[PDB]
Amino acid sequence: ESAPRIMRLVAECSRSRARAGELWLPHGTVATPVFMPVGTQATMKGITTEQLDALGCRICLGNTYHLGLRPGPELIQKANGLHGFMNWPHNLLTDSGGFQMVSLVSLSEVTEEGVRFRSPYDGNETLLSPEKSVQIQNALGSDIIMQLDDVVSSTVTGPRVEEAMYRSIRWLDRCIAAHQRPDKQNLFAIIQGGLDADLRATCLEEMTKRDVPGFAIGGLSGGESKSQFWRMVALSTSRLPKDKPRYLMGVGYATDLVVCVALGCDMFDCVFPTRTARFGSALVPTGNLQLRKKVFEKDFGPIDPECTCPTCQKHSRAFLHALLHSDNTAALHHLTVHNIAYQLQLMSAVRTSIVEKRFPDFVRDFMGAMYGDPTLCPTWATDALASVGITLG
Ligand SMILES: [Br-]
Ligand SMILES: [Cl-]
Ligand SMILES: [Cl-]
Ligand SMILES: [Cl-]
Ligand SMILES: [Cl-]
Ligand SMILES: [Cl-]
Ligand SMILES: [K+]
Ligand SMILES: [Zn+2]
Repeated sequence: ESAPRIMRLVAECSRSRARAGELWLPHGTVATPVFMPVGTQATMKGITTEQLDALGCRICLGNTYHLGLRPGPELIQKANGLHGFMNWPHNLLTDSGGFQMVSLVSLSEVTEEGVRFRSPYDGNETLLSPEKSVQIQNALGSDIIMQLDDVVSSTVTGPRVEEAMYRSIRWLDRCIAAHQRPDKQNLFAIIQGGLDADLRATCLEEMTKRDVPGFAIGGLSGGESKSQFWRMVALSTSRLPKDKPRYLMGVGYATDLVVCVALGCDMFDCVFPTRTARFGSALVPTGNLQLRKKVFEKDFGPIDPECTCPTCQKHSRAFLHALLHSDNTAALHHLTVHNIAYQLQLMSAVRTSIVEKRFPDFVRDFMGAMYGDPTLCPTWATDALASVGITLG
């Protein structure tokens, strides 16, 4: 009487909680752990979906909030849905549109009925209810659709956190009932609770009672402490079902990815690679190369001789160093292609080490290259790794 499972576990680390798996979605199989870039082209500065396809990306994020006349998710009235609008043959994960509404507008109010917004020019009100959030996602046809949740700042403390956690449970059940096409789209729940161990445990116990295809860990991209960050992640994965995906939203730093894979997470997203490129910085196994600095002026090697991305096939560090100072826009595009490929290659290398039963050794190699010697790893990541049985040498 159980719903079909979209995830297949290929290998599990004998020490940590690391998992190598496959997502079987309507638009093809996705290898996990997977970083998911933003396929939405709401930015002049970015990477096209055709280039994401060339990099091997088989699932990306896509949303329509940036379209239309008013803020909030928008219907596109396209025959082929958001896949046709994006020209994307692969998998799409679509947000609810609620986080962007309460975060960017800042004039929105959250009630039990949904997210409300009074127009700036005339005061016309747009209400984003769980019914309306799912009806839009059904029309977009995305492969994975996210629950509309009551998002609170992780730093904000008080009954508001508990209020949002219970409201997210009530909204989750509203999204389930309103969700047509469960044969084509997978609705994920979002675990709330902020930094409170008892609130998240209540949300974990309650939300896992629903038979949604996947579960997401929300409310942790905020500026909390790294100790509270990894503890809430480990708490979540310790009580989420192992036979279903775990989506940790908003984490993109290389060290945060390796640790949270070791904590049992399967899916990630973050605009960190794009923002890193705009500082003239390229992601490497040792951190990031600040290519604007003149040490690369006559450095004609690629960013990374091991990287397979087109930027490292065609352009050198010197060309990018000069391009950052003569055409900053074109250089941002080349670094964006690389930084996104580094994320893809990092996740692919993590998965290979889990399949080959050498994930703990992979983490030591990663920390040594990232921080000099694995013992120089940040204290918070040492605590998180040791809590699942990975010590650094
Ligand atoms: Br399914
Ligand atoms: Cl990205
Ligand atoms: Cl469902
Ligand atoms: Cl210098
Ligand atoms: Cl050159
Ligand atoms: Cl292993
Ligand atoms: K909009
Ligand atoms: Zn590259």
